[PDB]
Amino acid sequence: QVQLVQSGVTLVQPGGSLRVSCAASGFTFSSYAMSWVRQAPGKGLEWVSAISGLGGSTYYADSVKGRFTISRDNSKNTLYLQMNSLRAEDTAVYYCAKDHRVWAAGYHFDYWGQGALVTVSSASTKGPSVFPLAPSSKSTSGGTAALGCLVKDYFPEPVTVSWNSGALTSGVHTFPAVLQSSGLYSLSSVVTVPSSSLGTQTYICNVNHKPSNTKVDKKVEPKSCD
Amino acid sequence: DIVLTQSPSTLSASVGDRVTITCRASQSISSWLAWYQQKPGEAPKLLISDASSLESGVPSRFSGSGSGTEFTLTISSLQPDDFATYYCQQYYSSPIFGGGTKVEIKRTVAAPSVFIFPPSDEQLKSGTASVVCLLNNFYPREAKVQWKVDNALQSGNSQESVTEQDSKDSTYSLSSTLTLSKADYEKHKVYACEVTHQGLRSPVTKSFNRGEC
Ligand SMILES: [Cl-]
Ligand SMILES: [Cl-]
Ligand SMILES: [Cl-]
Ligand SMILES: [Cl-]
Ligand SMILES: [Cl-]
Ligand SMILES: [Cl-]
Repeated sequence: QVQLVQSGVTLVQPGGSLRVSCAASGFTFSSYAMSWVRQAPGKGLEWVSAISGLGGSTYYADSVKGRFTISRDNSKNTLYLQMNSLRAEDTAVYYCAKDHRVWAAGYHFDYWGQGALVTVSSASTKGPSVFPLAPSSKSTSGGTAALGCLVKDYFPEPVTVSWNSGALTSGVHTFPAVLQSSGLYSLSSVVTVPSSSLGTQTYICNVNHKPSNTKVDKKVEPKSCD
Repeated sequence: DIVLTQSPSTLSASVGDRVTITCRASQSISSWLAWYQQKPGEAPKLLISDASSLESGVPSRFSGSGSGTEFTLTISSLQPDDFATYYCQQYYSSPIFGGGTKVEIKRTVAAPSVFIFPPSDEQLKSGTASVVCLLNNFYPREAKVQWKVDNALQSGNSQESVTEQDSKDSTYSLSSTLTLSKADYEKHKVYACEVTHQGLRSPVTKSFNRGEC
């Protein structure tokens, strides 16, 4: 019955402004202080700000003090977070969190919202490059060979990677993306196959990046190397 | 303001183990500490409040103890549903979280299979050279990957990515990607990936010669 309902993925430019919200129900909203807690990609939980039940007192982490404003509407049970002067390092999931107890002090959270990803970046939508990672003597360990596709320079996430339109799945590894210094993402998807049948089996990686309506089919062929 | 430190940062446990996670505060917080559990793609879940008060619906398996600057979350006998990250959080002053402790699936040592990929000619036509070194199906996570070009140790021109533990075999896979410009890639001959892992009797080096590859 206690629900905290949040917004969705949003893109903003560094220096930009964004207002994130959380609609609450199933409890006396005005009695509870509320917080925003963020999580940067692959990082731990970071408390951002809090606001008392009535809104007379607001608290902020030093990292956001003069840039973020917490507020609430106790008429329509809504929590807000105005984020001005945004920076790349504010890229994170933002969760609304209701205090466990009605007390004035001791902010710890019994219910959480599903989170809202806020991405701060001066990058434009771009489809990936798809290069083959060719099997060879140097990517062969006895009876097994490795091959793959390097899915590079794309923005924003996600990108999906299938092999042989879904027919190939055992031994597949699509690595998590890494953000490059350029502000574009890159990942590689690899697969282990029998090296004995490299000259006979065909391997195609099917790369799809919905933001830029990109759907690439790249045949991965062997190279002598040695 | 109040720094919370968790030890260990990663806890390799097997099902049925008695698991202990400690939280150390920079100053006394009396007993105003909470513990949360978080799995990937999910919001945290409150387990314990006021250092030892177990949240409703939380299994009896989980228990909390401590006060002042030392607190401990204990799981009596680990279950499959307990592999996750656990965070401590103080609320004596403005709230702060600890860094988190990942409870991960312990399995037996598995040496990595090392593979190396030269840059394709198509990428070289675009002006960039990406050299990919794959360490496949290994355990534990700890591994050292060094890039050498004409026996010159490289630093800061490669970034790595690791998969989450495999559903079937609980192993990890890792990719190390060295990136250069094509102009710079063409100035060197030998490209080597040296892998140091506790499952390998000695370091494995996968290398190629630019020209032959
Ligand atoms: Cl109040
Ligand atoms: Cl007030
Ligand atoms: Cl550790
Ligand atoms: Cl997470
Ligand atoms: Cl239990
Ligand atoms: Cl924090």
